[PDB]
Amino acid sequence: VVPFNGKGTKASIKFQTMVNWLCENRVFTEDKWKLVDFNQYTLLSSSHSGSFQIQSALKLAIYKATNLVPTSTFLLHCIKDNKIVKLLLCQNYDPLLVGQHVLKWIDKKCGKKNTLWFYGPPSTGKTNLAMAIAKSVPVYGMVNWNNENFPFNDVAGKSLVVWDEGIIKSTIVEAAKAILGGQPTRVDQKMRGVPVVITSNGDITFVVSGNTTTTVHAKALKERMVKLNFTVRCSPDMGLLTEADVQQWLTWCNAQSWDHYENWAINYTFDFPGINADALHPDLQ
Amino acid sequence: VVPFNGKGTKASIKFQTMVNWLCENRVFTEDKWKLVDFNQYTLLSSSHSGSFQIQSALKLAIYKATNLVPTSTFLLCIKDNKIVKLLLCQNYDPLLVGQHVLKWIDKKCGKKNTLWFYGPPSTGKTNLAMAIAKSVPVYGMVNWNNENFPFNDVAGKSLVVWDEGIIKSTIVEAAKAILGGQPTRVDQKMRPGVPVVITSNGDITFVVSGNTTTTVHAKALKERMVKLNFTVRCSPDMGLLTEADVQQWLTWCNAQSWDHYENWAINYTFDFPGINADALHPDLQ
Amino acid sequence: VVPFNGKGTKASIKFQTMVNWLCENRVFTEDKWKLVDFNQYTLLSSSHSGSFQIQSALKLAIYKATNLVPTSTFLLHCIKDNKIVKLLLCQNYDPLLVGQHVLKWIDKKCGKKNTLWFYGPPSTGKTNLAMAIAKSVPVYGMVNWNNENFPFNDVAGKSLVVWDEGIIKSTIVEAAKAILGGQPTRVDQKMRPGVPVVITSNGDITFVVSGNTTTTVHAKALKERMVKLNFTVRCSPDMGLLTEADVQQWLTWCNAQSWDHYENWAINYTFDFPGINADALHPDLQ
Amino acid sequence: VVPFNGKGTKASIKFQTMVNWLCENRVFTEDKWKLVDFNQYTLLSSSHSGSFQIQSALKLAIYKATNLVPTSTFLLHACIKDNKIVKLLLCQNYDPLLVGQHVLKWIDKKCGKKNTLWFYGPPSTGKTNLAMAIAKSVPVYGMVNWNNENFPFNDVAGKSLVVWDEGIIKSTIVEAAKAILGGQPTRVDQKMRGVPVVITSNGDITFVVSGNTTTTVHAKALKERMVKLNFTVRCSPDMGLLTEADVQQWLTWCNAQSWDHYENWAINYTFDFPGINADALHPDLQ
Ligand SMILES: Nc1ncnc2c1ncn2[C@@H]1O[C@H](COP(=O)(O)OP(=O)(O)NP(=O)(O)O)[C@@H](O)[C@H]1O
Ligand SMILES: Nc1ncnc2c1ncn2[C@@H]1O[C@H](COP(=O)(O)OP(=O)(O)NP(=O)(O)O)[C@@H](O)[C@H]1O
Ligand SMILES: Nc1ncnc2c1ncn2[C@@H]1O[C@H](COP(=O)(O)OP(=O)(O)NP(=O)(O)O)[C@@H](O)[C@H]1O
Ligand SMILES: Nc1ncnc2c1ncn2[C@@H]1O[C@H](COP(=O)(O)OP(=O)(O)NP(=O)(O)O)[C@@H](O)[C@H]1O
Ligand SMILES: [Mg+2]
Ligand SMILES: [Mg+2]
Ligand SMILES: [Mg+2]
Ligand SMILES: [Mg+2]
Repeated sequence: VVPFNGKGTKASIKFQTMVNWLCENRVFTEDKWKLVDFNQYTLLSSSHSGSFQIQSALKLAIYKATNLVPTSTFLLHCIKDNKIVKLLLCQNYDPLLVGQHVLKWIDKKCGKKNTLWFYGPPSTGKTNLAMAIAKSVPVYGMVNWNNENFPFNDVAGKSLVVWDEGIIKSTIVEAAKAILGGQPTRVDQKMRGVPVVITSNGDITFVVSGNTTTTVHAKALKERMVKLNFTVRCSPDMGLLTEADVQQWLTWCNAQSWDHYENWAINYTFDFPGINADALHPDLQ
Repeated sequence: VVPFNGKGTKASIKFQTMVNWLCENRVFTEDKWKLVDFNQYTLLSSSHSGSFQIQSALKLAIYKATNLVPTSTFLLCIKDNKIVKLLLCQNYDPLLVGQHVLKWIDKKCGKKNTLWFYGPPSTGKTNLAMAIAKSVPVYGMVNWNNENFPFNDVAGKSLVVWDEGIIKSTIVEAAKAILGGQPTRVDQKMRPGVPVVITSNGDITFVVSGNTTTTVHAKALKERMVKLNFTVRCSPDMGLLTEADVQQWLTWCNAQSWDHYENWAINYTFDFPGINADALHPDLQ
Repeated sequence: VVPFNGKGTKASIKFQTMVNWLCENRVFTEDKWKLVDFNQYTLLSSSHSGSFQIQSALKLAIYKATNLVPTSTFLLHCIKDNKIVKLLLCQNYDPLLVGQHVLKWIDKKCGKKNTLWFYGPPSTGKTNLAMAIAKSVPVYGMVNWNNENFPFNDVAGKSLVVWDEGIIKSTIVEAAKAILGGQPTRVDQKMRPGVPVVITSNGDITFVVSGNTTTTVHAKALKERMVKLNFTVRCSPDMGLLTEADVQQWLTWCNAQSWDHYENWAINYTFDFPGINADALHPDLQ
Repeated sequence: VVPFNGKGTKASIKFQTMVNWLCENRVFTEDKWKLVDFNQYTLLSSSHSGSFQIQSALKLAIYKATNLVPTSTFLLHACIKDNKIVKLLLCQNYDPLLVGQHVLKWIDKKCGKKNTLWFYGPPSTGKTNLAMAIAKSVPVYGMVNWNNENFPFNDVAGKSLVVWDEGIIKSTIVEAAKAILGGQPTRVDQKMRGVPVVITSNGDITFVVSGNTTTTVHAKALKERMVKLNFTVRCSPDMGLLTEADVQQWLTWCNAQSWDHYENWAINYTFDFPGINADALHPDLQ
């Protein structure tokens, strides 16, 4: 398609540069804007013709970082010193293979399997890892914040959705399968998928119907999930994980060979394969 | 009727050019505009008087492509084509089917405004429906609309799709109007017929009423439908039929002789006739 | 368990004989009592005490014919000339095998497959055969009488449930599966065996209505509970109404013959009803 | 079917006698009993054990005169030109004998689907007078005008005749009206277990009302269930009111004559009723 012949004035052009400035600094909310740059926020809000541009610039900045720029481009900025690499080795999982899946999963390239699942006993790093990734994406939603009756609202404009320590009820089991499967919502189709990560101590394939466990949806939920078993406690020295840990870890994994990935990626298994001593990278051996 | 004499200004002329640009590139929604041309969208939304033009232009662009211009103009080796293989495998004359679609999509079949695809599952019923539905300017689906109010938002569409449809007694009287091409009562007082395609694994002539099927409406529905039997299963690798195949197929059907179709057009039959080995046009014999 | 040692008076014994009389003559409703025995109905309703026995005797009479007696006994009592035998031959189904399956199905001995499904084009004897079976059992009720949003009320206390020209919606699809599979309703568990179901339809009922669409998520589950018969061959318009004498004669004849093939199939029930084997047909039907 | 051999006491026998007395003297309502026999009515209500017998007697009396005894017997009584009914039918160019032989079949539900009589024409032609005359003769009769507007067909069972004076059919009730006009029992009666109908009108009732608009979609289906008589010639102003004595005399006379003229018309039940043949009219009416 040929771009339109229209030419913008200096006021319109300066607005365009402001939209580009917002994306380049990851400023996607009004509260974030005030902290990052209060002088420009004060100047813009001086008039009704300027306070309008505050709303419009944020709606366009969100769209640019969500539907035009792939999310992985935000994640790409001694490997053994990185806390995430140590954590995945403590859980007996290959740090390279997990990292390569995250790049594919956050880009919605996995097809139906749009859902991750960190499963294990309490205090094993499940919430920390999930929140660390969520901090490194432009905008992320959360089921816990939403209404208890409509947990799957406000999914548009989110590059990621975090469902921490959640359980699937029968009243929302049908809406869950749509979101977990990456299928766009019926409302989205009429008015026109987001990666989902779940942490849990119990098996979420058991749907809560009334006061009774049900296993009707066991197969449907497994076709959409990839499960990681976090069954080993982490030393308290781990503390809180930073965004730079994710960026360093994912940048290294992207530059390595992908050959091991598509071999497993041909047959998407519900459970993530464990460590094999043959396929370990020499840097981690 | 002579057009109004008064000429416009530079600002209004540029808006008119933008409207003609939207129709050319088949941009009828804001999301389609952002994906195609984010630059012009950003500049327009720099002011209140600019974001007004975005809403005003799209409403005129949709109206131009639906009411002022015939839909067939947006629709426009022969054996190699996937669709003609699909039609021949079902033992239906490809020239007759293509010549019917052009007259049907233009709302010129009188009372028989509705096509119907019937047959066993996985025989390409929905695949062909989407191919035609994706080529028209704007298409709507009964699935998207509200469960108890399925025929809202039917104006402004070039085609309405009813996939896996079943006619309930609560909407059977509303369905008969839209199936026959009769304009809706609200459309009358705020002032016009849209083609409908139905794909179903079952005989939709059977109307559901409670926990029981009734045939009192069978004769009336047969007056408005045209039926195609997709009985033979197709190749497992048929693939997604695209806009290019529809444009190729209908263009060839338009070029050939129309005398054969007008014999059938004199009296419309509920069942669509099959191929005659000698009446088949020499490009396909 | 030993019955209680107590004995009744003259009045209590006469009431017991009245309850037995209702079962023999199949009087399970007041309207049936009025048609048959108006004299005894007039004598009983002459007082408030007597009118109580009318309501109470029907409760025990219906219960005896539904729980204390197998339903096959009320079905039992030239075979080629039987109209049902003619109907099953036109549709290419073995009369001996159909009858032998009905007897076990009407007695809830088929396990999961508690449902019979008749399918075919219109005017093929689907309702006729179903109605004849339905009117031969002591008490029958149809889904077509119940409320639209509560199709399965009054199911308990019946010998058969008929669902004529029926279709399954996603709102009741969960309630339907329990009854079709013979699983007792939740309310029955906390207030205390299912009821055999026969369904006739011109379309495929495995498809489940949801909104204005069709779905097959319940297609596999429903097939585990139903046995399907294909009523495709057009019948002669002068076949007429199938009667109880046709049903009783047909089932009694099937009960008399050997079951040898039936145990072979009954090892693993299939969804579709198997067709006729020309060599396995009984010589009395040849 | 052998009746139960239980024999009641003296008190129960007397109640049975009182049931036979109510049916004999056409006493079917509480008020009618007070007019006909106040001495017995006072005696029964002297105690609670007695005032219960009153309700049970009326329930059985209405049933015996509606569901067990044919209605035609009560229309019959236990110069023909002297009857004012024949005068009315002659003016409308209708053979008086053929009309009477039809009523004996229409009131007994024997006319198949064509269950409802329709009287049509300009005002003051005796449509209501004739219809109310037959209505007053049957044991128990109900009217649609008495029932509430939203549910016109409550309390239909237990009635020997339903009258619909100057009626109009709305689309909200057209589906329910089709069953009662066609003689089909309603859904309620089927689960808890045919009434002749007469309609008079100044206009075409087949024009079903729908909103502020008149539609003809149901006209063909309604015509399948009605018989029409066109009352056009205005009667003499001194017509008076038709009585049950005239209905009993006219209908009894029509029973005695031959039926071959009517039995031939029953071969094809047309919508309109045939007119007078100048030479086929019975000699007594000449
Ligand atoms: N805010 C924090 N500050 C310091 N250390 C933290 C913090 N959050 C988590 N940790 C450390 O991270 C490790 C596990 O934490 P966490 O991710 O919360 O496990 P968890 O599985 O989510 N607990 P649970 O929610 O019950 O499943 C421990 O070593 C904690 O000390
Ligand atoms: N997205 C797709 N990509 C490739 N092939 C497809 C796709 N969708 C359908 N097909 C093929 O199209 C053929 C028929 O599919 P489909 O159009 O879905 O039939 P269908 O009638 O819609 N099934 P049903 O809805 O149950 O009646 C098969 O050979 C499929 O493999
Ligand atoms: N009451 C009846 N009187 C006369 N013939 C009857 C009657 N009931 C059924 N038949 C005949 O029985 C045959 C099949 O009728 P029926 O059993 O009603 O098929 P059907 O499946 O119920 N029709 P449909 O509901 O459209 O599928 C036809 O030849 C009918 O004429
Ligand atoms: N109770 C009565 N006493 C005397 N004359 C009566 C009585 N009822 C009706 N008539 C007469 O009977 C004739 C016919 O009137 P009627 O039977 O009421 O027709 P109608 O159908 O009621 N008029 P309409 O309802 O407008 O079509 C008239 O001459 C009336 O005066
Ligand atoms: Mg946690
Ligand atoms: Mg499909
Ligand atoms: Mg039927
Ligand atoms: Mg009047």
